[PDB]
Amino acid sequence: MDGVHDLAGVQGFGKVPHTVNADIGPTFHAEWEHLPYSLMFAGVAELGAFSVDEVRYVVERMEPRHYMMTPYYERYVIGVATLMVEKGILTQDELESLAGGPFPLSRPSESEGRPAPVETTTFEVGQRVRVRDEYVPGHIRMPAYCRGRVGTISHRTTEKWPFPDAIGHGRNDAGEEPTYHVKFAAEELFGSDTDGGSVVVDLFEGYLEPAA
Amino acid sequence: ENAAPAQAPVSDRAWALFRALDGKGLVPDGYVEGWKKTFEEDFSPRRGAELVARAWTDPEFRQLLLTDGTAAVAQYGYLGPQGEYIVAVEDTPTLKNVIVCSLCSCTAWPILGLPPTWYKSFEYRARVVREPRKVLSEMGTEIASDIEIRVYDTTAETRYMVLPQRPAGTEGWSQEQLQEIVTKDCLIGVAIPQVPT
Ligand SMILES: [Fe+3]
Ligand SMILES: [Mg+2]
Ligand SMILES: [Mg+2]
Repeated sequence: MDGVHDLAGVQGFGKVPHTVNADIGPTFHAEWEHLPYSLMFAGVAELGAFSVDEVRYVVERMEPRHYMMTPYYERYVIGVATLMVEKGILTQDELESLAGGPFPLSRPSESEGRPAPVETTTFEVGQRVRVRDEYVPGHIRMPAYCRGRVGTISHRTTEKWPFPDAIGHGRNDAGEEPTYHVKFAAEELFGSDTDGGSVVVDLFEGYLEPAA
Repeated sequence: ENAAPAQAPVSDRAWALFRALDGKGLVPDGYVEGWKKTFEEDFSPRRGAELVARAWTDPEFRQLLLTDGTAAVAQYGYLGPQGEYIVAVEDTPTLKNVIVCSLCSCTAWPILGLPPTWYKSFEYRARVVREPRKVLSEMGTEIASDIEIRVYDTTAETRYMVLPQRPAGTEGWSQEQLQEIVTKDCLIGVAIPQVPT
């Protein structure tokens, strides 16, 4: 999903609000902040109502301006609440009654997702690969800066996981694929307009193809 | 008009979510309290620090850490949620590694701790992939021209830690002394371990 969440490479932001080893305060800066992660895990592990990937996707589905003005942990409160409503566990009306006011949610999905790709290649370390030049309106774990770009395999995972584009929509056809550490030269991704050396993106097999 | 939607106070919304689920018997006794405790007390960059100090003093473990990070971490019992498949990345005299999750906040929680606010900022998420040298500089870490910066974007299930270079002036230090100078920021890759004057 080509949403505002896909921030890598966006220009115009100011300084990172940190200097190295500065005091970052306690883990949680307010008494509610542990709830989004805790209730996500309840949803995943106790209720079996959704996957972690569905949580990433529901946050991507926040209305764009809403996303941009919302603190991190609050995005997850909104996301988990949305999933609970979508899965029929809660109603928005009971959340608003309990909250004593408006509790706007993420926007409905505009894609049913897609299955794990039928045709993929097992790549080896050292091999040149291109990120498939594909556009996916639903959940995808490929940041746009690497779409269609060429890099070299530095690692093939020894474990396999469900394809996010499927499990992020709660589909039954996510299968399992390894991922690959694909190293791109900074100039491959940003031309002359970068000060870095290389970027390594951890990409599902189904996002990749042999390079020309 | 680009205006924010009307919203109840976030605390009221978060607690409403809790109460709605808890009121339906869907949250086990002490469930969120137990996670809060784990997040605050068990998931810690002190664990990553321990691993680095061990790697620094034990060539065999250093080799295991760099080849099968998961196995290495498992020896300490430090695998956990958002830290089940671990890859440690080695800094060298010609390579500085840095970790981000441009798409959200993905972090090796059990050994680095939950990400800090700044790591999750749009500033860090947008900028470090494209201008890591300038970003580290602004953050107080100067990386020379002769050093390649490599940014790992945490886009899937791999969960990364940086193994920084051991600084000169620490020869013969104990594992405890070495641990002390490996901070959260060293593990994320934005800082280099510092030896006192
Ligand atoms: Fe993330
Ligand atoms: Mg975009
Ligand atoms: Mg209404």
